[PDB]
Amino acid sequence: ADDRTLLMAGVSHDLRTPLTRIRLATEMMSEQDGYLAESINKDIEECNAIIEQFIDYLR
Amino acid sequence: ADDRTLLMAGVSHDLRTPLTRIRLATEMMSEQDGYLAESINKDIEECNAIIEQFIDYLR
Repeated sequence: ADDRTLLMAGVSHDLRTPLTRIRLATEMMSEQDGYLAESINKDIEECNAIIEQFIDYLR
Repeated sequence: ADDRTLLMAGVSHDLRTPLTRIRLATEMMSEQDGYLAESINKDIEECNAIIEQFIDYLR
């Protein structure tokens, strides 16, 4: 009966802004650093997988 | 009487792992890309400021 799911949806919503800016910065990285850009985008995906895990806990 | 603060503390805790890996990747970036590394770390700080805002809402 509480707002835990709305709270989590709000966290996902708000975090999308800086996480998207991190992805955009990686798209300007040097070619030599392509694997650093890949690592950073894997970690953005893991941030989203963590949020999904908390939402799933509340389903 | 609910677990919203513990839920948020858990989100902060879990997100620290991939956000820390993003910081570590930026420390290997090329010198020419220093401002991209700065932008990415500003966005990690904004992720943490967003979580702090949600915890503050629950204080």
